[PDB]
Amino acid sequence: GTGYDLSNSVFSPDGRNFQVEYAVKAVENGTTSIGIKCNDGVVFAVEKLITSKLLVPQKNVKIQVVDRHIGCVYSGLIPDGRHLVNRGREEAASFKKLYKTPIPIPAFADRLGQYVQAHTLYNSVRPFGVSTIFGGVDKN
Amino acid sequence: TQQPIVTGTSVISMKYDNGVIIAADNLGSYGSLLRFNGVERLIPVGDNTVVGISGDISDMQHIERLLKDLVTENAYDNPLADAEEALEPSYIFEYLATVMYQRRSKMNPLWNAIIVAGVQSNGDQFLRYVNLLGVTYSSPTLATGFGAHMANPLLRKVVDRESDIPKTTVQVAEEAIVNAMRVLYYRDARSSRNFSLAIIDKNTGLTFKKNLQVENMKWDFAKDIKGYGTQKI
Repeated sequence: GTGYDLSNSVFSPDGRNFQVEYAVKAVENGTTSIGIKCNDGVVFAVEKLITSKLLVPQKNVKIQVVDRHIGCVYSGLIPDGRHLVNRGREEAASFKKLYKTPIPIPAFADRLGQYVQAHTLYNSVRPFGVSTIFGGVDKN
Repeated sequence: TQQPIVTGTSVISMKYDNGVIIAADNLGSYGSLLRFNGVERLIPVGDNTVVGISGDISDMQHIERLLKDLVTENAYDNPLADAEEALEPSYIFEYLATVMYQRRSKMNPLWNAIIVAGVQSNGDQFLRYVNLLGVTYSSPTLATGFGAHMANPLLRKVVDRESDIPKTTVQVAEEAIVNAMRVLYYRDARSSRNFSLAIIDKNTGLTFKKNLQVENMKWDFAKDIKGYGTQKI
């Protein structure tokens, strides 16, 4: 039979989660964005389509800061990216609150990872319609 | 409901013609034991605000961490963070005041007296007080705990009403403050000689002075005082 693709946490007979695969289509459809690691830091850039002269330039900022030392950029469904960055902010506050030091980047990565994965565990949520490129400088 | 354990004594402050001055000594007392000597109780937020805190030090450290967090948060999705949408002293004050009042209302206070000193974006001087009850007030001079008894009367001789503010120079003001710290060191048993002072000036910006010392103390007359009435030698 079929219908494997109608519901989020469902494994298809070949072991795939189709809804996640469809989320990836939403990403591919989005604006292009990149990150480049350099010898002492990271650089993030994004393409911002101008739909009309009417958009105030410089104004609809897309890159987001998490804590003081982390930058995030994403392609796809933008509101999804925001939601993910909100969570990243709570998640980093929590870490700083308890451990005093600002969150290490690999630690931070995993926090976002676990939250995103969480949204492929149940059919009462949809997966995230973004890929996120993010990074920073930490203790090492 | 709690009781303060490690405490900081007075925070004193006044406004002059261009800005505001605020000072506090570097002591953390533990009852009558003068326990800790390296304690900074002036908290600068941005470059236009200094929050000076007395009372319970563990609570001060909590408020410290709240203020770091406010900076982080205001910077989020804000491309005018370091310009028109930076934190004003009035924002920082009204936030703290909110916290302090909600905390007393839950019968679990932050055991502090706080003075927020700064310069607004239109150049106006900001000086307001908030304590553990959530009580707030402004005046051309403001001091906490012991300082309200001994600094205010000295500082009020210099600025005594609003109209005295344009007449007062940073030299005259800082002198008045420095003198008040010496008086407090003479008569407050919970005070230290070492202190920090900060000026927030609409032209010069923020000057933060650390490791000051009460200088120029009169003790000589002590040699002529003997006994407690009839004793001659």
